[PDB]
Amino acid sequence: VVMTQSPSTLSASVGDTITITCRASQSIETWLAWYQQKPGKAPKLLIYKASTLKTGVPSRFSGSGSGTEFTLTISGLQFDDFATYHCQHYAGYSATFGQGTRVEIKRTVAAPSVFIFPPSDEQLKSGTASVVCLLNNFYPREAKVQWKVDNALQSGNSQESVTEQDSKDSTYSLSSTLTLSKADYEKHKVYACEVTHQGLSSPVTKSFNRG
Amino acid sequence: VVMTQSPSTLSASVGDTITITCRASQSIETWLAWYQQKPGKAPKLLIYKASTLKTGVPSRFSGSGSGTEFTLTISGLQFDDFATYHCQHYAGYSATFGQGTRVEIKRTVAAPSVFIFPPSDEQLKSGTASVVCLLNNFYPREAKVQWKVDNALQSGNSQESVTEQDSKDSTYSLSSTLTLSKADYEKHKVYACEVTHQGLSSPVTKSFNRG
Amino acid sequence: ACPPSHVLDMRSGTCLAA
Amino acid sequence: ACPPSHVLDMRSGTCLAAEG
Amino acid sequence: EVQLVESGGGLVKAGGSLILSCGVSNFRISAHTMNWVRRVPGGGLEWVASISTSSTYRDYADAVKGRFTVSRDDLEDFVYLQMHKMRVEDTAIYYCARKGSDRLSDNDPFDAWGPGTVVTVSPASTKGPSVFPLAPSSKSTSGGTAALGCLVKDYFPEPVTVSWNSGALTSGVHTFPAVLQSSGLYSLSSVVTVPSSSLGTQTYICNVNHKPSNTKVDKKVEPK
Amino acid sequence: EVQLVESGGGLVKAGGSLILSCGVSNFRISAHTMNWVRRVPGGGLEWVASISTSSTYRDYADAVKGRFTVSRDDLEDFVYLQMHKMRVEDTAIYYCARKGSDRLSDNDPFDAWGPGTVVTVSPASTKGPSVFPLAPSSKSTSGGTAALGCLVKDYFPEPVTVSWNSGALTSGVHTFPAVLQSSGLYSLSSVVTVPSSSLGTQTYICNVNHKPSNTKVDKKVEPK
Repeated sequence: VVMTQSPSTLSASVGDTITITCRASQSIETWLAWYQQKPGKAPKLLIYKASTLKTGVPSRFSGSGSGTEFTLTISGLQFDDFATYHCQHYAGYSATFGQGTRVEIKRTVAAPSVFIFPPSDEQLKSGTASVVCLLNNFYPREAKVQWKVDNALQSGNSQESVTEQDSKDSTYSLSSTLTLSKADYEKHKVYACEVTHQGLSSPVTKSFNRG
Repeated sequence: VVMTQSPSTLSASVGDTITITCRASQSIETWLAWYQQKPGKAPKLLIYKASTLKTGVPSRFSGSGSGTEFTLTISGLQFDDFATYHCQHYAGYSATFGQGTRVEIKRTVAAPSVFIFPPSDEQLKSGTASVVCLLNNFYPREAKVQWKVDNALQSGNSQESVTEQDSKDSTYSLSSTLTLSKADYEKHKVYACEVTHQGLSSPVTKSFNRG
Repeated sequence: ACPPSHVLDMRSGTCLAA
Repeated sequence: ACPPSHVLDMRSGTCLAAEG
Repeated sequence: EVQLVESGGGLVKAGGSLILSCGVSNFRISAHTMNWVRRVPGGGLEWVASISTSSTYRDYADAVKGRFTVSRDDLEDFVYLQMHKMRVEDTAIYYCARKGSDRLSDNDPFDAWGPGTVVTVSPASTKGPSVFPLAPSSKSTSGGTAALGCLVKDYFPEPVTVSWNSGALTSGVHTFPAVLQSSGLYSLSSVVTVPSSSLGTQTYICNVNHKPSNTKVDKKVEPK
Repeated sequence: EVQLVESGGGLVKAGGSLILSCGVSNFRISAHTMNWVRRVPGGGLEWVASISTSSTYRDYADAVKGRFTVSRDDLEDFVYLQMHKMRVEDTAIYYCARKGSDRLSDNDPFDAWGPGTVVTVSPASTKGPSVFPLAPSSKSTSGGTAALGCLVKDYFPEPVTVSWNSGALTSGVHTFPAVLQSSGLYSLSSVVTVPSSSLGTQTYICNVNHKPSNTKVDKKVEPK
């Protein structure tokens, strides 16, 4: 049994009435549960048996459905309600989950502002090279950072971090860190950062040369 | 219940008949086992209930005693029999061991040859300084190495390794590595290695300056 | 999933000895 | 150590139930 | 024949946790008291913990009492050892061993041991960070908006507080979630966007505070 | 009220093992089927494994079947998760959760969850070593005996094979036991003593072989 949650991302405003649908690959009766989850926290149980509200959970949440189609409804979104929502089928000793639905605050599309930073001479002197690419104030969240060293595309030598929606302008920011050893950094001239995003009609490259 | 094994190091020759003793703090009846352990392996059971030789174990092993004093006897040492031996008291659901006896091939006292190596330019350029002190072909095993930088004694930034007795001359060799960051290595002129051993009447020091 | 010699009864959601 | 209301019987080598 | 095999060892920082399991070959554990033993660098052995048959009683060494937990799984023949708030002297080779012999009796020695798993506890329970500046470009996108910041590398554990100009600058500042490096240490970046014109007059200092290591660092950031 | 707490998480290299454990507060597990669930960096949840009351049945997800093992300790209220032959895709936050609710029934959801423990698996299961020479001091203990060698740094895992002059030079050589550095990588050195007079003609090379990473390095060792 495979749960198909829909959509992956829902953009809404404060006070809106929104609905998420979970699709089952086969009949499930009413053995469905809905969970809420905030970044870096444990999933909270909201609704079970398709439509039973767990006590303590605010009554603006409700679920309904049977068989293959199920629907979760939040009647009047509050700031507290922006999180991820997970559907789940449970039976016997197993459980299965949907992709999850991230609910975010709606605003206009915003292109990233790309900045590239060369590693400091102090860090280079100690033997390590950290090249930082910043993607500033963009929306929506889905963005791609690609590292190119002398036009050769990089794999598995970088890590990235993403902020939560900005409390002021509801934008996201990304930070990517290409890490290389001093010697391997000396081997190449041009260090580039390639960014793909929805608000960019075509990708944006930013680069510098070693000195 | 506290167990006291003796001696810590037993120095002997092939064919010898040697004895290890183990003294319990209080009466222990005959509840005692002896174990053999070769470096990097599991302890093997030899003798239990003071004097019961485990099946498979060679008959040249034998134990005795009762109450507070127990003795292990090896009648006609083989090359295979050079290892560490442990006494154990077992009662109830717990157990308690002795300090251990290491059995080694006896030869004449031999003072170490001491060598100090500077870190290579290649490693220095990468950001790490490794200073190696070598103690070559010495007996017995106990030999204390002390790193000194500008006459300040070092602690907790070095690691050492020791070989097993040599097949030809039955000697030990020791290698100690002082690890420092490039930046810390530049801060000091004189890097010293001070060696204390039974062979040397006076502590021997080898040193070098950065270039 | 269920143990061997058991099947899942969707209506009740429990394993059943078949 | 032994479980509660048991002592170490050295002769036996086991934790025995005891009262006192 | 009768075999045991431990897994779970590695490197642990002091105060940290680590769990060991121990599976077996060619016998059932349910008949035996199971034991954890450790060989320290000094050379000797130390009895660590034990469970009786069907978990009736668990016994611990004084030095580990309160910190370690021993559990057993009779149905699938496994033994566990939870190690919490780890001390440097916990560094040792850990063996699981069974209480038994050729002719089983009321009181038996340890007739079978696993090969052992290495456990090393690092003295450094905490490590302060290095703060490298992310210098802004003095020539990029005209007299508009420029971005600068601080890269905070190689600290343990979480978290770090980053403020700008002693907390006076809040507008347009982004402190990024920490990232765990393959080295086992954390690294975050903090950035701020400011007008390009303010570069040639206003100085920018980021205040990094890492409570765990008691490390406070200020970093002046200026164009190259 | 009802609480769970996980521990055991950390960094593992591919192929390695990690054991997780889950303790509870204010309820008894013997009344519940216990579950392991993980959150992938993608965002969504995967059900990992379950263990039925009094261990009657253990169930695993297809992705972890054959590599993971779930255990329970009803007397001390612990659940364990053994993870073996670990892959990169096993990188996730790990939660234990109980099957239950306000009114316990035949088919309950997961009403209580631990906060999660981070588990991350690095792609590199193997790392080749770096070889630095230990150059002999050309002006020290006269024209008698000199010592030289190789330093083998930062390799994972063990072992490493060292031989001198393609195995021709065997007399006087000592290869030292490897040492585990706090970086998690191993390091050993291999030395040899030779006549001082041979230094100005006889060249010395060490043959460093590391089978795990398929690395073979030769190193010329000569006086500065």
